Amino acid sequence: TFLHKMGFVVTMLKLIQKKLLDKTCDQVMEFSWSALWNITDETPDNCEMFLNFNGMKLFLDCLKEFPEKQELHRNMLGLLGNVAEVKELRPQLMTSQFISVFSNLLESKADGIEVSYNACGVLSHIMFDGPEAWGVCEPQREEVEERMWAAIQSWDINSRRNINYRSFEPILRLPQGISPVSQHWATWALYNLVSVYPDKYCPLLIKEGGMPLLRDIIKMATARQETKEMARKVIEHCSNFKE
Amino acid sequence: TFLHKMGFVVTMLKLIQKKLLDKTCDQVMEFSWSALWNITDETPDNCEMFLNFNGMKLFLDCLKEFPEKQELHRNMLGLLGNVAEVKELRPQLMTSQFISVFSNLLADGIEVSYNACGVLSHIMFDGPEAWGPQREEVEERMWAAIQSWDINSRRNINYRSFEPILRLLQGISPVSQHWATWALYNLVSVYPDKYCPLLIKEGGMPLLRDIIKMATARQETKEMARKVIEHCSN
Repeated sequence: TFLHKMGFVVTMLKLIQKKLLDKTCDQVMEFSWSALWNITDETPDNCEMFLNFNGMKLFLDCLKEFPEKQELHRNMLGLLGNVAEVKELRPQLMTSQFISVFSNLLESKADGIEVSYNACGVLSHIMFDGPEAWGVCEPQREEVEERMWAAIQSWDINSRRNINYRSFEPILRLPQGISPVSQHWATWALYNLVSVYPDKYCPLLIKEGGMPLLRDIIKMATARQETKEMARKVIEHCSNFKE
Repeated sequence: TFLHKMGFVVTMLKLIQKKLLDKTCDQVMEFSWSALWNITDETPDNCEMFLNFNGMKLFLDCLKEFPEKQELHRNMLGLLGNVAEVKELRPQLMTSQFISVFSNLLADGIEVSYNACGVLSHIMFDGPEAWGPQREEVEERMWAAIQSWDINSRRNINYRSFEPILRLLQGISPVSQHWATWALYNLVSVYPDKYCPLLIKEGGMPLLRDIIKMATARQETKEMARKVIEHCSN
């Protein structure tokens, strides 16, 4: 049982604003950000109100006053990944300042890979909408497309993680041909998470039908071959799990 | 995606204590309890740390010190429902004062006493031996609660899976079955588009058929089960 009402995000952002004007990144502020992160999971209404209650400004301002608060950035970027998974709200993330900050966080060594992983997930969900939808001119899409490839092979594929998935469907919709690097990030996420937490994620992956889509990714000629390697690798880890 | 680590639980009972000692139930405290409620969903470890961080004591003290901040009671009883779904931890809720306040609270719609009836149905699933008020005294009071509630009342509750109430659909306590079936029927009578997919999902229809063919089952529970199945087909 649970409950997420929209007043809750508002109160969390008010407390965050206060602890920002107190220049205090205390446990309670990382806590407010983690609470927004949890509350937004697969619930578009709360991402919408986070956007409407000056959420991006508080994000950037806590980036600015606490440049080396690793777990804060982790929580903020998990929240923003959740926000990026609602595509009709993704237009509000298509400004050169938002995309600049996202791409500049592809190299954050904060909490391992979490900040870079979440920034790259946000940008992958932003790329799934197609090449038409970035009417920003700078930064440029192929510039941080390449930067995303660099981030994805930066990460150790046996890295332990500070993240949890209740469903893989948001990643399993990134089965298309419009953006290969989104697709590659999806395959990487699956590979890492069942390589390091098999007992946890190969049941979830089989359950939601990830194997037919990974097989289809190996069976499409348009698919870039390193994604096909990583998909064959996820398939083999999950098949060894079932066996 | 999400992540709630167990340390977060600590912070809320930390913060609650402050504004329990100043007796100020501001929006942030009703949130503190709502956050504990959310962190407890299908996560036994964080209910463990709520219990081990004298959670029951602040439950009692926030019950009495803020007697009619309904949504505070809402959140607290939802939290306690989440902790009651864990079999390991139900022994710590069997003191006669804990059961006292639970059945005695058998509110913003049904929420408080719906949650009281969920906690008590989950403890009764464990059998008459594991009940060391008296058990069929609170059996009549739980039947009474289920016959109070409007079955098409609007709610402020959320279920991501029906699995906790689908394992109470069993013969050790027929009132488990009655409360679970009532829950399913209210929410699929009223929020079908969200919850009848959830019920098909985990294979509820064969179990409801089995409830219609169960000798231990009371005939109004088979009543509601058969009406649930046909609503699900509708």
